[PDB]
Amino acid sequence: GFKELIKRDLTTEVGNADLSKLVENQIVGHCYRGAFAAVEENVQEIS
Amino acid sequence: GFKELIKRDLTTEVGNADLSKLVENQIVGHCYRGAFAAVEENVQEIS
Repeated sequence: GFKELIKRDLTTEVGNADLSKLVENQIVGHCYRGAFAAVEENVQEIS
Repeated sequence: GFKELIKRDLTTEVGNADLSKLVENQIVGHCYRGAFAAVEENVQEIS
């Protein structure tokens, strides 16, 4: 009843370095992922 | 008493360019430098 969808893992780019301010490249990581889960497989407990 | 401090001599680099206006790469040079001075070395003179 649980399924993970992994289109793309962590992928990191570097760019948009504004030389007019001496700022370094913006470093950005991005990921394409999804999860499928349901209450039809679980029982929650106390203590 | 005078000492010259060098960290980056002269670093020239080309970066962001606005393709939407057909602008070439902005060219920017930058250097990291420092100087140390004193009064224990100099005598001012007139004429």
